[PDB]
Amino acid sequence: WNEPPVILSMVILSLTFLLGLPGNGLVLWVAGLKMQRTVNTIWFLHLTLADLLCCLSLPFSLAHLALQGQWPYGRFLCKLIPSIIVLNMFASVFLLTAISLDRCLVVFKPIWCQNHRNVGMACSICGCIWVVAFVMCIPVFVYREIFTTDNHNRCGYKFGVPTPLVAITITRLVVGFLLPSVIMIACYSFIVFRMQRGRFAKSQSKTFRVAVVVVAVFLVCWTPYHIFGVLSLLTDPETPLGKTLMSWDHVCIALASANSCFNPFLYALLGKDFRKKARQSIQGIL
Amino acid sequence: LDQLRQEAEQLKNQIRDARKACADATLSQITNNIDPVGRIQMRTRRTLRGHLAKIYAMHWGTDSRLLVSASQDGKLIIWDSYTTNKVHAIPLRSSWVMTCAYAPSGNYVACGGLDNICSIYNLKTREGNVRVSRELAGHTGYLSCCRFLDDNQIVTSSGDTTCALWDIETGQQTTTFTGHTGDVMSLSLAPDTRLFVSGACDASAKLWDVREGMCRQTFTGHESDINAICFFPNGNAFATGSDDATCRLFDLRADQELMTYSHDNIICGITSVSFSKSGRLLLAGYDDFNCNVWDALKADRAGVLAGHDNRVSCLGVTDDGMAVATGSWDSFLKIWN
Amino acid sequence: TLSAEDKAAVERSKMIDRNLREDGEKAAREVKLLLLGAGESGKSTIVKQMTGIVETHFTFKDLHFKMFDVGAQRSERKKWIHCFEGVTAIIFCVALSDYDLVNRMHESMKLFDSICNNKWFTDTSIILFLNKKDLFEEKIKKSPLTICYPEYAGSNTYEEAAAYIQCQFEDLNKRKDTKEIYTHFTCSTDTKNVQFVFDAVTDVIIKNNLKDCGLF
Amino acid sequence: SIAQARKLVEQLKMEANIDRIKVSKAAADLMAYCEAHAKEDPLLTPVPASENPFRE
Amino acid sequence: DVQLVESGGGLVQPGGSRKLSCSASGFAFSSFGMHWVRQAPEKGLEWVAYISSGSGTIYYADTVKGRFTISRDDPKNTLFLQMTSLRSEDTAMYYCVRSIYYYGSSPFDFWGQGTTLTVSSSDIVMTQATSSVPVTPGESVSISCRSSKSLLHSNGNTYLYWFLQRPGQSPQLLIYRMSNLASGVPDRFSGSGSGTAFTLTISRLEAEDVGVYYCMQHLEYPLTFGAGTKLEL
Amino acid sequence: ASKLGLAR
Repeated sequence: WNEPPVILSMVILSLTFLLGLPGNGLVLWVAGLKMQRTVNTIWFLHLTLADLLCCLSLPFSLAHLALQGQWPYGRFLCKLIPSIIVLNMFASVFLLTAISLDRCLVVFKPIWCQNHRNVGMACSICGCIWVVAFVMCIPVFVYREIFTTDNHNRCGYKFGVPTPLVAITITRLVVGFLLPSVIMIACYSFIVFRMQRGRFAKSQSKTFRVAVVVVAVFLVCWTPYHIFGVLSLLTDPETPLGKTLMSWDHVCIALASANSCFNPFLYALLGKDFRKKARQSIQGIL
Repeated sequence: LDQLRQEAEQLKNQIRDARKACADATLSQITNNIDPVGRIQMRTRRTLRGHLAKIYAMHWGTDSRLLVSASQDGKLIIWDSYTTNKVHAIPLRSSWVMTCAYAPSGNYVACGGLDNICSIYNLKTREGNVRVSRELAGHTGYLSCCRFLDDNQIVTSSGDTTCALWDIETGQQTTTFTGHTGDVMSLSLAPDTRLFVSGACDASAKLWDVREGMCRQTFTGHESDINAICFFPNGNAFATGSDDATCRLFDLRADQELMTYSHDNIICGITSVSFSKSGRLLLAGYDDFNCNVWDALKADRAGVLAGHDNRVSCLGVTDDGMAVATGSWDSFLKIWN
Repeated sequence: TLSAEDKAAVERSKMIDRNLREDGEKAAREVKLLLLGAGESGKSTIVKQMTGIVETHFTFKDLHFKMFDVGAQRSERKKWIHCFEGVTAIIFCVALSDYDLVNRMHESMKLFDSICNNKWFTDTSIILFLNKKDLFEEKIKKSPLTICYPEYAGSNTYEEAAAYIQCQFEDLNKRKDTKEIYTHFTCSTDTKNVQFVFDAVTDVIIKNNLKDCGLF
Repeated sequence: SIAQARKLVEQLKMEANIDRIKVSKAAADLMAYCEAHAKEDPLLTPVPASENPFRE
Repeated sequence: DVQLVESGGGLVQPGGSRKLSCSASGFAFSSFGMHWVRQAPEKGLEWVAYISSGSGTIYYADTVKGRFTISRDDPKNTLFLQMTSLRSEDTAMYYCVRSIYYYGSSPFDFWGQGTTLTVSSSDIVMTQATSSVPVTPGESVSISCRSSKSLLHSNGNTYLYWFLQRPGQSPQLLIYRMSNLASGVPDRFSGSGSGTAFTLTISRLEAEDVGVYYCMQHLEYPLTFGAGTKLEL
Repeated sequence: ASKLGLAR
């Protein structure tokens, strides 16, 4: 309505919904029914599953933000509806980092991957990613509860600077951001550096242009979310600097959630067979 | 030398004149008053999802429920059409397979390809598995087609410009048919299994006699290779499919061509040909990734079977006429109805 | 709604599916190499240093190779050449001493042109072997290379004559943006040809996996 | 190739001595067969879903 | 040579335990489901247990469920039945039966030879009203079996089986699914009937055809047998 | 008490 910090949040978040559901939904149909079982499809199925579940959950943020804090969606749902949110975002991050260790392993150990890389390993690793992403959700479910102020429901935290608060934030930055973004810059640097130096070198430029627009969408979608999660641990919320940070907090989540609408384009709809199956499916329906 | 070469030429000219006096009217004029079939919509009823590579051949059982398919991943699979279940899966010794056949009694299947050998598999064994009953050797070129007459005889077509009739119990060639000049690519048995036709790469088709092993008639007219051939259900005519994007209907008693099934929008060759139970629809598979349905008696096009993502390589119609099955270079079969 | 006998059939079908998938993975870890060549290419030789179709399975440094030889097929190539669409690479053998026999080198050049720009092998890398280099460098000082290539400009020395022949063969590749050609002057009759095939095949494998997922 | 040439001439003599009928007669027989089996063609005249083994 | 040989029986005290084994030889043991069928000292047959191919499905009768356990060892081609807390009602002879299921197969076609156990001291009801008939060689006789439920399924199959047990031998399959003739059976045997009423007809009866005839249903588990009709003279 | 966002 007003305070364009909030106005921009609906704008960024809504276009995510409009461009997200058709995107991931199309990938699920093409990959899950039309194509065979390969290691590549396993990564793209789980990544779109985690993205779509994140995409379907955008309007709940719209409902929470439209009513300006009031939480009429119950008294138990201010314990689980954020835990569903956190699981889906942080399973994407660990799924992006497993498609960077898999591309680096193909270039680094090609003979080993030829003999031992199959669909069994792809499913086993994808299973452990969901389990790890589940553990990080536990601190949210335990400490979330419902406040009641001025007859308006408040979906706050019952901490007890709260020591458990610091532990949640730091483990969400070290794991989640620092670790996934070092494995992702180092794995896309070896690939570019190795496909330029050999006795059969080609001297092309496609690998460099793709390994820079992938580690730059990630580092611009998720970086404001982690910066605006530490300045809240060390700034008084009554100083005008402090509350101006809170107003712009909403767009930071909007950017992180916006990353779900780019994944079907940067990863799945980037090869050649998948795009060809996309036109054939689209032409057949039309 | 040239005296025989000259006599062969004038005798060939005499045949061309003899069969011209018999062409008083065409098929188009005769069937110019019957009602067209209309428009044919065939929906896909089943999809068979087992193979992992390109599918090269298929064949129906005479009970109209089971069928066998061959693909270049080295597997023969026997399907149950109604339930989509797999009954058998047979591993081949050589994965370079280009043909497949199903015995009329249902006790055997046959297979062959680039290894120059036709293999007979026994389906009904007391030990519960499928065993290689016999391996037939003697061709010097790839096997391109094979068809059972009964449980003990089979006709094979090879890429060394010959066809042969075998004896499975002994494993020897009973008769050899040697008339062609190019590779023989297809084969079709008459309804009474008394005679058969073969189509080769010299753009001609020949009518053989199983009992005496001699060529009765030679049919010409195609401008390029012949890939498919099939008898009319009557047993008095057959249809061919060629690489010049044209099908043709030949007649045994009249001894020349009757119809040409061509259009300006088709520029790719035909891979397979088959008729319907009544002989009124002619189905042809193309490299366009889709099958066409022709009104075989008026040369119109009645419908299309567009459901495949690659070339259509095989095609068959059940004995009771209830369904059509098409295999393709993607690893799927489809039952249309 | 299924019968008692109608469900054991479904269980059997599922086990058949499982075995089909398991067998389709043991065959996807092998490198398939179609082995072409001229009329007197020396397929038996290519077998020795490293009816219808002839297969050959071997193993080098934990990599499994299958080598198909189709020299016995006297039929028309255009009817069975599409069966090999999908091999990892093609090994093409050329004898460098066949520039005086009859002309004979031009047949090899025509065959290489036909295979390289074929519509099926549009993205299959080619490994080119140039055999008999000792005979080539022994004969070159008694018969000028201008017999086979009148437009030659260099001298009767092996070092530049071999390079000219290699360039002439490599210039027949039209689409130099999807296919690569690896050239090797095979000699010494030892374990230096298997090593080159190994290196070329690992490079091909890496680039294929990269090409699948964008990258590229 | 005298033996081969004599073989081709011998084959052509068998080809020429066959007996042929008019096309208008042989074309009318294809029409008659197609009309006498029209009711027995499930692909031409679709059967109702009650007796269609493939449904859904 | 498709023999199934089996051992493990003997005299056992009540409340004890025992293990039976069925060692197969001469067929693809891994592809066949296996059954155990029990036949009391002077009574009719009785189904006991079933293990699928791949061990993915197991069924038991109500009389033995919780006490018995069936298992197989495919590499060694052996079928086991581990059975505990034996009552005096378990004294019988146990048979090992192979059966394979696909479209058009012939289940229950080969039976074991039998190992005897002695212990010291809703379901479809299949009815065979007649107990014994005197038969003259060269004549024709018909045997009737009646069911308490319709055996005709929605897919058109009628699951009725006919077995013959010659004196001092194992049962032998004659007819499967009410009409088909088992391989190796002379053509003088034939079967017919509608739902809940079936008949087995033998024409020009002669020697080696005397014995007891059982009718079994395979519509749903547990499989049940008839009381048996005996042909004499 | 808190006016946090959802995910946060």
